[PDB]
Amino acid sequence: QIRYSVPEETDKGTVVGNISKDLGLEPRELAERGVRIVSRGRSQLFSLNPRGGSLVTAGRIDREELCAQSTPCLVNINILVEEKGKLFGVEIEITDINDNNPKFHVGDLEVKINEIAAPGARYPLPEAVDPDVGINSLQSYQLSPNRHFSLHLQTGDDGTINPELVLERTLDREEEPTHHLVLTASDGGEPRRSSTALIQITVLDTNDNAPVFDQPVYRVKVLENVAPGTLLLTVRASDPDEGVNGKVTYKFRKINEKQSLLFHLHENTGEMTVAKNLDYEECSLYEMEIQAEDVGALLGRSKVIIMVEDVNDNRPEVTITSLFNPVLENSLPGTVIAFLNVHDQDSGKNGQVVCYTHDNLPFKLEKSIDNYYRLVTWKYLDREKVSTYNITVIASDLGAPPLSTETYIALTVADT
Ligand SMILES: *[C@@H]1O[C@H](CO[C@@H]2O[C@@H](C)[C@@H](O)[C@@H](O)[C@@H]2O)[C@@H](O[C@@H]2O[C@H](CO)[C@@H](O[C@@H]3O[C@H](CO)[C@@H](O)[C@H](O)[C@@H]3O)[C@H](O)[C@H]2NC(C)=O)[C@H](O)[C@H]1NC(C)=O
Ligand SMILES: *[C@@H]1O[C@H](CO)[C@@H](O[C@@H]2O[C@H](CO)[C@@H](O)[C@H](O)[C@H]2NC(C)=O)[C@H](O)[C@H]1NC(C)=O
Ligand SMILES: *[C@H]1O[C@H](CO)[C@@H](O)[C@H](O)[C@@H]1O
Ligand SMILES: *[C@H]1O[C@H](CO)[C@@H](O)[C@H](O)[C@@H]1O
Ligand SMILES: [Ca+2]
Ligand SMILES: [Ca+2]
Ligand SMILES: [Ca+2]
Ligand SMILES: [Ca+2]
Ligand SMILES: [Ca+2]
Ligand SMILES: [Ca+2]
Ligand SMILES: [Ca+2]
Ligand SMILES: [Ca+2]
Ligand SMILES: [Ca+2]
Repeated sequence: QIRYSVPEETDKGTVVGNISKDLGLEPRELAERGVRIVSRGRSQLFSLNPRGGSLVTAGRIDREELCAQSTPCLVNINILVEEKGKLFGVEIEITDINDNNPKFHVGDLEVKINEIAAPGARYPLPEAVDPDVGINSLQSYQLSPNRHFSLHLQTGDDGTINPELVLERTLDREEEPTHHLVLTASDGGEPRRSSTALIQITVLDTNDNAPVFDQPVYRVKVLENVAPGTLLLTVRASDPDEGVNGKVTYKFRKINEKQSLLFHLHENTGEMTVAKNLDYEECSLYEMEIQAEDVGALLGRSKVIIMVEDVNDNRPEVTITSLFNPVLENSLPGTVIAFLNVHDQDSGKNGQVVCYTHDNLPFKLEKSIDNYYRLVTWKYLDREKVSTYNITVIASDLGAPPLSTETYIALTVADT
């Protein structure tokens, strides 16, 4: 029936209550009558101060350990006055003080959310506990800011609270594979204590990105006399998908195209090289289509264009299409004696032909229609001074290194 109050975690020997006044006696009388305390468990932590004539604490008083989460912390002791033969009941309340932070059971948690996870899905979060009760228990859950997540305080009927992370915006690990959040838990008493909990969010990969070539069309020029195996090109295709979902193989699209037989595209490195010799005079252009795939068979498509260059390799060929061999000695300057056809299978300046004959001879070569030539006469001839002629005609293309074919025209001069 003697109520008192005391703060916990207080020093030893702190005043609990003026017992001698509420007993109607002096301190020396308390030390004289032999008034003691009845031997019970909790009463071990209290003691009687005669000089102070009061009630002092003789041990550590932790409410969090003593009464746990009960709403009032009460300790009842019985005081026995022997000479008066009377007994008194003392009820002592212990107040709560915020010396315990909200302690998370787990310091960190990994939440594996898929890349293709739809918004609205919620995942459980680590809970906190505060041995401090009342307003000194947990009161505020503060989640670190993030554009993709929110904090929901779902309350099961039994559980007082249950924090959970809510996915409100879609994710893509191709931009960020892992997130890091700070889950602060604070109790609403002064001084304000708190404790955090780091939450890593691992975004698992989904093969949602297909291989994409750097350029849609690849153009490359090449000489026709390149040795087989020469590195013509090296194609690159990017796949941001993780690991095995990013390993890309390149291959030709067509099924055993002749161009695919002529060339080799390496599967792993994508290096396009020559396999067999290729002549400009057969095909000057090669249009092929290549593709790149990850393991998910996601298709990227591109087109490689190969242009050949006509380096000189074919010499001209002279075809004497006409020859008026019995030449008249009295022929006027300007009469034709032989028509020639010249043809260089090469192209450009490598296919342009020029013809040459000796200077001392009275016969010149003149150009004509459709790369023809005519062997014209411009000076009169002494029949005996020149009876037989073995003319050397040299056809040569204008592409270095020049190629030359020589044809010999046999003729004889006759008179009348
Ligand atoms: C007009 O002249 C050409 C060649 O031009 C002249 O003769 C050469 C020998 C050189 O001195 C040149 O600088 C010169 O301007 C005559 O062509 C020649 O034809 C003969 C046979 O028709 C070739 O003989 C060859 O001999 C070898 C080895 O014996 C054989 O394997 C061959 O099968 C072939 O028989 C000779 O090589 C060839 N000249 C050249 C340079 O190739 C051409 O006959 C002549 N015209 C007339 C009407 O006489
Ligand atoms: C318990 O309470 C009594 C009464 O309130 C206290 O007695 C007072 O002591 C002070 C000491 O300076 C005096 O000035 C007052 O005149 C006293 N009042 C009365 C009514 O006696 C006493 O000191 C307190 N403590 C103990 C151990 O008895
Ligand atoms: C948790 O938050 C409180 C503020 O409410 C801080 O004072 C404390 O140090 C902890 O960071
Ligand atoms: C929240 O963050 C702090 C660092 O500021 C940690 O020390 C704590 O354990 C919790 O993870
Ligand atoms: Ca305490
Ligand atoms: Ca406390
Ligand atoms: Ca607390
Ligand atoms: Ca993606
Ligand atoms: Ca992905
Ligand atoms: Ca991929
Ligand atoms: Ca050629
Ligand atoms: Ca050529
Ligand atoms: Ca040529």
